[PDB]
Amino acid sequence: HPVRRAAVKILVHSLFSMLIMCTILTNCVFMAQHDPPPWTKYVEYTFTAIYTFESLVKILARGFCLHAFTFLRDPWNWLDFSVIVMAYTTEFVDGNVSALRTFRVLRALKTISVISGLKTIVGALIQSVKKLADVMVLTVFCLSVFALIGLQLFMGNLRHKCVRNFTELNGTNGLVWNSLDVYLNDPANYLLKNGTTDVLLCGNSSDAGTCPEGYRCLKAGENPDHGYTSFDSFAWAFLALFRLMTQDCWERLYQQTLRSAGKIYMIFFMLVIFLGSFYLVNLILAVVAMAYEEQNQATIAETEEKEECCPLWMSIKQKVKFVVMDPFADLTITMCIVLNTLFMALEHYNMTAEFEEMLQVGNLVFTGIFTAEMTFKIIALDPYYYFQQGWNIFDSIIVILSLMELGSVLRSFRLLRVFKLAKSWPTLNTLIKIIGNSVGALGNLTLVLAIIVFIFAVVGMQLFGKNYSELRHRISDSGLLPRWHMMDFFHAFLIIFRILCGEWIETMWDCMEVSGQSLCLLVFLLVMVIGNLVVLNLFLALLLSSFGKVWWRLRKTCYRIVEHSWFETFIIFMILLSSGALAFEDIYLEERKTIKVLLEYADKMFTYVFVLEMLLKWVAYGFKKYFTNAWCWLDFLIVDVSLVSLVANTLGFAEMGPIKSLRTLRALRPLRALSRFEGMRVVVNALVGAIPSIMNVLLVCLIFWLIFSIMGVNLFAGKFGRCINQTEGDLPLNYTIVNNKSECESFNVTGELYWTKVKVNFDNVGAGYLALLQVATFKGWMDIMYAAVDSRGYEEQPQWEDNLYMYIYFVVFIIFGSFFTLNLFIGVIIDNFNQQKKKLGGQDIFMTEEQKKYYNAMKKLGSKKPQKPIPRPLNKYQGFIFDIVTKQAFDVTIMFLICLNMVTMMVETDDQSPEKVNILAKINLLFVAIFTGECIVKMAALRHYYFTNSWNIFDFVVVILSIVGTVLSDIIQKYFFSPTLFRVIRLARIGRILRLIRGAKGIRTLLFALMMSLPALFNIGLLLFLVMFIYSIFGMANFAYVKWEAGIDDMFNFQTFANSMLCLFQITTSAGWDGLLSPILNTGPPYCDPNLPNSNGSRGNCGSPAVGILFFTTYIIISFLIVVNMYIAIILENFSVA
Ligand SMILES: *[C@@H]1O[C@H](CO)[C@@H](O[C@@H]2O[C@H](CO)[C@@H](O[C@H]3O[C@H](CO)[C@@H](O)[C@H](O)[C@@H]3O)[C@H](O)[C@H]2NC(C)=O)[C@H](O)[C@H]1NC(C)=O
Ligand SMILES: *[C@@H]1O[C@H](CO)[C@@H](O[C@@H]2O[C@H](CO)[C@@H](O)[C@H](O)[C@H]2NC(C)=O)[C@H](O)[C@H]1NC(C)=O
Ligand SMILES: *[C@@H]1O[C@H](CO)[C@@H](O[C@@H]2O[C@H](CO)[C@@H](O)[C@H](O)[C@H]2NC(C)=O)[C@H](O)[C@H]1NC(C)=O
Ligand SMILES: O=C(NC[C@H]1CCCCN1)c1cc(OCC(F)(F)F)ccc1OCC(F)(F)F
Ligand SMILES: *[C@@H]1O[C@H](CO)[C@@H](O)[C@H](O)[C@H]1NC(C)=O
Repeated sequence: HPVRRAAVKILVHSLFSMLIMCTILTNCVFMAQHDPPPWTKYVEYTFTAIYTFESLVKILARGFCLHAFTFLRDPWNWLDFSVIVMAYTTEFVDGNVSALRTFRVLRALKTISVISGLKTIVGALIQSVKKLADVMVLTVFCLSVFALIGLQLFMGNLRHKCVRNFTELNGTNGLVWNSLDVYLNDPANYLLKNGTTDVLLCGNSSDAGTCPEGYRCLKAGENPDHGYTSFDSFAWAFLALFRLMTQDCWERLYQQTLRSAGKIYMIFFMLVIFLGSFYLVNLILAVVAMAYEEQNQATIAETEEKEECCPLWMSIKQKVKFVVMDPFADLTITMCIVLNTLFMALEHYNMTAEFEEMLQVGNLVFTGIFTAEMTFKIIALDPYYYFQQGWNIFDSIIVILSLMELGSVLRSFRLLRVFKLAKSWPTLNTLIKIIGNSVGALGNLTLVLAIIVFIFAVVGMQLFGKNYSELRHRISDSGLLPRWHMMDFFHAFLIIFRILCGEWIETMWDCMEVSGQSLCLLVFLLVMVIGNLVVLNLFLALLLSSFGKVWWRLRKTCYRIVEHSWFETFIIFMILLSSGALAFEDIYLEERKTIKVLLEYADKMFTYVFVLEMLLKWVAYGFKKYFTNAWCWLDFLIVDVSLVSLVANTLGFAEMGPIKSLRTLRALRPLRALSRFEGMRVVVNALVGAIPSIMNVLLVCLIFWLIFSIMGVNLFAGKFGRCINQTEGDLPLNYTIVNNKSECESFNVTGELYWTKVKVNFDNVGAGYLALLQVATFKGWMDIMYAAVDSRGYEEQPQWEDNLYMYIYFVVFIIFGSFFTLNLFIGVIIDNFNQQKKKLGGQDIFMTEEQKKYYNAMKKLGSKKPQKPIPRPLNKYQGFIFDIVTKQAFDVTIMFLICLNMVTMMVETDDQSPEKVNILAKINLLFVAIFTGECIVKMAALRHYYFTNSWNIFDFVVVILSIVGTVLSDIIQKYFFSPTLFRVIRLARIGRILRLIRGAKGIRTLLFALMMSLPALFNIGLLLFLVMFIYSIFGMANFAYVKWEAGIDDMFNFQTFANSMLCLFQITTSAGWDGLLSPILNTGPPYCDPNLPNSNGSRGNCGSPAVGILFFTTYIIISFLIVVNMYIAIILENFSVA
């Protein structure tokens, strides 16, 4: 038929796909708008018309009722049918809620149907979620187990607050309240943690927060920040542990818990962090990588299987070719490029006039140099080369661009010259290859990601815009717009970007406080899971596609005594005790007047014994076999430091600058441990066995962040210093009161006004590097961005959102500097570890010889063939019962009963009700009776069911311990009752839940992989604990007495050793390190008080910026590299065992 022919031709045409695509794109640009004019209503009709016309084309290109069913058969078409009927209904009939008008975002999905490769990527991205099923089950299982643990441990524990004393009068029941009635409604009376608008927590233990004089603490209170962080009511415990699993702002929950319960529970938090968070996240990584790998093999595999005048002009041309035949000056011009990078790099905030003049002079110099090079090389060999070769293309592009610029985004063009260093730099060539594959092979998947971000940004914006705009007061401190809202579309895209980066809870609290918990949790959890999944798939695709006789006498005695094991154990326990003596060096020495001199003599004895064994090594091994090992160098340097410190102590001239400014370097004393301990040694050989690759890629990222930092100097410089007034510690008042720095210096007639910059800012390339590290690591970036998207003038006060669209600077950076630079680091580092494994031919690293024995035996532990299957008991009743229990049904019955027990354990909260405690206790007795019955029958299977297999003895011991738990819990009243000793007997009930590992198979395999990785992780964490130790002692001697600011409260400090190890624990996960650097960087008043009384003679309460940045940046790099070791061990183990 004619109609059918026409329809088919249109359906197959290549032009109408472009039609559809442009219509969808314009629909998207019309959809991103909030409160559109009434004009757009007819454009909506136009869009519906085009959509229905295309649907008509498709159904008539099939051309019958059955054909319509065939059109419907393609699942992507269902989306189009739904959207046409939805547009038709929304025009036909609309009491009126009009909520359906956000369903038009489904049209944006049609892009993935029209593009040739988009649906391919989305279909290959669903299979990853289908492989991720076992890890999702294990993740929710661990989250549930840890949720029950934290629920019993911290039930309603976060509620604690610092309430002002209780005033009780005999009569009834400046006062005027009635106990519970006044207190819950009390809040203002509550004590507000200093420097923050949050309730302060407390604790009855002698480890939680000390409450000031006049403030006792009682569980009676509403909840923490907004009511969503509470640990009671297992639902919210599952929320808070999903938060500790994504590590989203987990330092806040960690600080709040340990402020409530007691600093001991950092054991719980580090158990969750180092086995729940890290291990589950890296298992997700591993399984996504494995699926992709299989697809690549198959995908790669499937592809593989296939069946002026003319004579003067010419003369001068030939002669100039003869003159400049050979430039061969790439070294000269590359040194010119390097000098130009260094010359632009010499920009800063307050540049002297002559300095800026010299900058411009060298500017013109280098521009002339580069034009000269281009002209000579274009009149040298051939202009068809500068026509063809893209290298010459962009060289000349930069030439013309610089000329146009000489003819503050202005200087963005000069910084293009930096890139051409890549032609001889294989590593920067690899980063260039990565950035190219981003928009090349993986361009379709980047498109999937962009479409997803768009869909969610427009969904959220017109789901919560009215709410964010009218309930704005319930979301911000003062009457103002929020810093993060969804009313516009730029801001909704920023919220979805933030959620992509990994920080969702802190804006979901707002979205729930304004909109409503159900759908807000729905959309944010959805964007979390989906967006992080596509980001993970993109990251992994890129990282994959990147590829006399007394002399003899004494010397023999010395050899025998040095190879004597008791001597080695002597020095081992010696260095242990010396590290301890270091650990006792906190601020409370002045109160410990005996341990002072005890450790004095101890230090003298340590340096004596160590120089003694040094001399023994000297006279025994000879100056060659000694100075050949590097650890001997390490011991020699350390004893050298201690000896010079000691001799300068005794022989006068000490206790002033250097020296005694070196005795803090004594905190390297633990470093002797790496030499002797067989695990730290192998892991360190694996780490410094990578400094080549690490330093290469760090130079690459230093050049790239140099580009970005120079851009940041030009855009922001001096544009950051607010001039905030003294009483409130915030931005001045408004732009009008104090607009300019030249105005606050006029209005400072009273000493109230200060014009002080933000701590981390862009004023050099140094602080530029620092602000980029903070931003690209995601911790501490809130301050940089707020100050930058407030930057109005050059020294003018910042209005609240002027220069708004800068946010795009941090967006483009964060992408190109964290999803790409950290992709380079990770990819190269992982490749390096793989190469090391291949070279060792052993293929195993981080494990010593005995650890290899453990590993092989544990691998053998997975023996598949059982013993004699089962003996029939030869007895009548034993036979009947053995038949009724050996059936595979019996296991499923017990499994459902124990999942019902789990659900019984999920439903307790704090202060539930007495009758509820009774019902739950009776149900506990009932389940322990059922399990005792299962136990006795199993033991009566024949004779040995409770000894044949490890799972059975686990069942047996948990049954016994549950019986004991009941028989002790009912007799609490007779002998003695305790508040906390009951919780431990209550918590061993979690043992029953762990039965579920048996019937489950995926959970068993993944947990077994973790078990096989436990020794490697042990050695790695041993090195990490040693590093926490070194750094904690260094900070204890260094970072003590610093002012109490954002990340350093009374409980989390560097004063004692407990506090330092805690702060360093949270900084191990890169968390909160902005908060701990913030009080070190400040030098000088207003905030600090240089020269202040201290317990120790040393004066001042302000940290050293120079040493603080070194400390924190180096610790982040080291810890990041060691948790890359963790990621690597985990991935190897997973693949190896599954
Ligand atoms: C830390 O020790 C505190 C002192 O023992 C303790 O305060 C006590 O808390 C209990 C409630 O758990 C109070 O008992 C009160 O409870 C009933 C309602 O169930 C009230 O009607 C009565 O007022 C009754 O006294 C104790 O009175 C109270 N004791 C004191 C001295 O204040 C804290 O509870 C302990 N820690 C926490 C956070 O609970
Ligand atoms: C900083 O900004 C202020 C803006 O108020 C500039 O102000 C002088 O301020 C008076 C206010 O009475 C204005 O009428 C003048 O127009 C301002 N001068 C100029 C040149 O605009 C102040 O000059 C600015 N300082 C610098 C160094 O630019
Ligand atoms: C505003 O006035 C106060 C007066 O108290 C200034 O405070 C002094 O600031 C200088 C540095 O500029 C310090 O050296 C002094 O120690 C501070 N006062 C003291 C304690 O003597 C403040 O700097 C002024 N701010 C501006 C922007 O002018
Ligand atoms: O690699 C990233 N590292 C950032 C960590 C490193 C350790 C310390 C704290 N910050 C990384 C950076 C991202 O920035 C935003 C986006 F790229 F999404 F746009 C997003 C995801 C990222 O990693 C997720 C992945 F890829 F592993 F799935
Ligand atoms: C909080 O800050 C105030 C500042 O006035 C100080 O007096 C108090 O000791 C601080 N307390 C804690 C627990 O940080």
